[PDB]
Amino acid sequence: DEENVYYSKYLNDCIMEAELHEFFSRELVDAGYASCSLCRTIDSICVIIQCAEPEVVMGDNHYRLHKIEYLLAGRFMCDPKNFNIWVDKIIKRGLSAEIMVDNLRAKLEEAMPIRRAAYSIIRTAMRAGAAGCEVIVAGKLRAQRARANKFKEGCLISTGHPKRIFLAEATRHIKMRQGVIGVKVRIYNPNIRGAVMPDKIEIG
Amino acid sequence: RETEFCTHIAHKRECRICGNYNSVYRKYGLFICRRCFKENAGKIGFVKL
Amino acid sequence: DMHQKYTIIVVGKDLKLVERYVKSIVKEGRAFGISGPCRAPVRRLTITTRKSPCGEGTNTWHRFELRMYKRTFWVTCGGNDISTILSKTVVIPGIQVTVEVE
Amino acid sequence: MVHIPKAVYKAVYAHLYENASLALKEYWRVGNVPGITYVDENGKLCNPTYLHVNCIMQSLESRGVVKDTFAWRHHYYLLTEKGEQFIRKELDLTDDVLPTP
Amino acid sequence: GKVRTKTIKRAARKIVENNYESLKPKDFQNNKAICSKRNVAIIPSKRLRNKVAGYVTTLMNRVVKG
Amino acid sequence: EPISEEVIEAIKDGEITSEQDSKVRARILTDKYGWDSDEAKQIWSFGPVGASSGHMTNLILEAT
RNA sequence: GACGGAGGGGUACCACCAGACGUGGAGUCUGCGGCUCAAUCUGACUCAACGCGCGCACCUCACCAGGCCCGGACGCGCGGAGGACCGACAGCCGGGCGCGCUUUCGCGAUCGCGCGGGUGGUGGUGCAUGGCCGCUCCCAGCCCGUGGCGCGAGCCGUCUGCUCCAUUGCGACAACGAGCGAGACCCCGGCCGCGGGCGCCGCGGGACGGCCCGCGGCAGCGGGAGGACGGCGGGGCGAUAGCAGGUCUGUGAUGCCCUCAGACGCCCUGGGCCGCACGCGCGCUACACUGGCGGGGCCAGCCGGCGCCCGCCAGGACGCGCGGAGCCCCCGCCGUGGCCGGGACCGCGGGCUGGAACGCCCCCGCGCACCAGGAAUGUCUUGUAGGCGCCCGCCCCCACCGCG
Repeated sequence: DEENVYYSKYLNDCIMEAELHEFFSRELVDAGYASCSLCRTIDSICVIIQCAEPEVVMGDNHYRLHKIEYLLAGRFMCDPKNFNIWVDKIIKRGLSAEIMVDNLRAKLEEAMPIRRAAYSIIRTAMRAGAAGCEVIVAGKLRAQRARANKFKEGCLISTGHPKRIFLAEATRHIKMRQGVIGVKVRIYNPNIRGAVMPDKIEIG
Repeated sequence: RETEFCTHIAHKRECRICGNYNSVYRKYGLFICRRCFKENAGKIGFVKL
Repeated sequence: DMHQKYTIIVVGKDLKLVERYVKSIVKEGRAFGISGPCRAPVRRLTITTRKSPCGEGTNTWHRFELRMYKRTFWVTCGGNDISTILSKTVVIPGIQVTVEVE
Repeated sequence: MVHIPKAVYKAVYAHLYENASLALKEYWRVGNVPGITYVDENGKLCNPTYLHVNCIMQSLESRGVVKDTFAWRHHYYLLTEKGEQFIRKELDLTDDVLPTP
Repeated sequence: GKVRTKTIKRAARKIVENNYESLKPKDFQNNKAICSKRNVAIIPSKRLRNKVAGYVTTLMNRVVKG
Repeated sequence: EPISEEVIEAIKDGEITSEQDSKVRARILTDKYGWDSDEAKQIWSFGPVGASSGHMTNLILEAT
């Protein structure tokens, strides 16, 4: 028959992964939240969360990862010990846009001149080896009228499939006092271990 | 009060991410909003050509 | 002998994460006689949504597809040998390998 | 007036204390919360009102005893030390008894 | 018809500057085989590699007369 | 609306003055002068050039 | 730089040419204005509003006519435990509800009251905003390093020539090299191979203006084959800037007014959103003999269940694990007649789905306009237009719609 209900549970698991990425973003954003992946073994769920600061995520005595394990399992109808979470560290932090955008969001709420902070984020990705970084801050920046302040440094690419692979992007709705501003950090890493630019011809 | 509180029984299908009744995408399991869905489709993995 | 044909159904959205897992299933079960992969005809989950949050402007639609990949193997081997195979095969997070007993 | 059976109040404290957390889908129509069971005075099996747990929950976050995070139409309440003392006092457990985590 | 772009064009000259004898005047497969020798000339994608070879074949054809 | 003399005597005394927190004078007007409590809180200003007799008050506030 | 109601060049079936198939003319379907209302909730008004904000009996639902309910958290001053707070049989009243009323029972600090201080609101303002789309853009611009020329702002590069689908390249030339956008890439398709095969489904080749003949310094410009495939195959992605485009009514996006309890919260019932002197937009069905009407073959693809019995049907009961269009063709028939063209309206019924039709289906009547559409206006280049069905989206029911 074509019933094949195996696809339906696969879909249900991915929907939980989307919820997981949304819950972690609200709580573990201070704790360097970048991304989550769900793993199902023999009826076992273990989530890999990529974070800049695993120690805050873990907590002292790992009571914070335990309390949130108990919560996520309790929410997803699992029992603790039938599931667990695993937190990994982020290396070359600048190339991670989600980490950079929350760094920008912090310095903007710390009342730093915007262009000063934007070049600071750009330099943290420039140090990391990104070919370019593009910061767009849009909102009521000190004025009732809204203007979008685009700051950019080095080459960035915007078209084709190598945008999905080489260019990372990160939007944060930082709620400033006057209304709400939006910070978008984009990093372009020309070189990664796997695929290479489909145009760049090396020529010896 | 409970005699009439929600005495009408009808589907209250609502987007899982938003909570909005209008335009719930019940194509399969997903009950996601149409304005809520194209936002998180990369996390669900749906992608375009 | 408690010998049964054991079903192995793999679902991976990512063709390369799923295709490498097909190599993994073949190698671990080479000893226990794993089956050649019967790849399910791809099932595409298709949703078309208007690109506009507010329905105004030229009609622009988003064509979104989840091209789930399912590959099925059957092994007539020991339950401890089926279990060794599950431990032996590469663990890719977000990949569904499911076993039924025939 | 949502007069609350003390069994429902007592049950949530324990369910939450064991897990040090709670997940509540936001539901305000008549319903019974899954995962909480209060034994009725006649030995019956009962599930607490989605409204009643929500009302007790509104008091706890407002007190400042418990933290909450919200995503996808589900509340994500967690225990905090400030209310660990209160929940133990309600549950009669002490500093030696810890949330099972 | 099909107009060669600057990548498909500058690289073709760089190939005829470095290599002369290996490519031949009307030999697309040979011009595709020389341009495909891994590190000596690296062009990701056959479509780009084939297009390069066709321009090399045209450049090689031009040089042989004069 | 004519102001009651007792409110005016307090205006001259300084119990109710333009130069005061908005709420403090509101409590005085409602708790001694039988004023509408919402109206006492919504008083926009005193008149004329100085803050003598003469008051301006806001709307019902359901329609504010 | 921004504009010009200035001169040139260039370009595109959202331009034209040459053609196509249309619409505007009729009936209806749906949206828009107006009109009418208790309410007809609203945005949107040139392209870039108007089958648009993916199906309005209920819900949705924001609007109207009524009626519950605190589900007002925390904090303080007071109140209350022999008694805070709400429940209730029966009768009346009321569509109905212990809503109130008569009554006299319950009930157990989950709390009352005063003040503060909340939480919620499809309320407003998109001309306070984030985000996301539309549009300029079914285009081809946008920059930099070093040098040259200017006292500089700066220009050159990035060019009044040619080529292109293209700022795509050539050629000339104080420029010389790079980048982003274009392309490449990604997806699907045709063909060959490899490995597998509950099921055709994984990886590799192949095509490059390569070759040939012209005409060209040239980029290329026609032709010829060979080859599944030929000269941008059918899509995705999309620069620099933008614009008071659209959205606060998608969101636990949001600033401000925050309504906040005889509520703009939140529920329940009833009604509307579908009301119609009218004018318009997207459609559908027509005006027939290249057709209608009967039987006979046969046939798909996105991707796909059926059996049996009762029923003209529509459907129903009871089961199991499974299956497929029309156009067209073949034979009769009608025979130019508003006719068997056309199915609009309306009188019975029989069913379906639901709590409830007003929704739909079916059946027997009933057979309106319309005999090819005025000024105008649209879209289109090979598996194309058109013609023909089918699937899904949203959905209790239901597609003249959209996406395929």
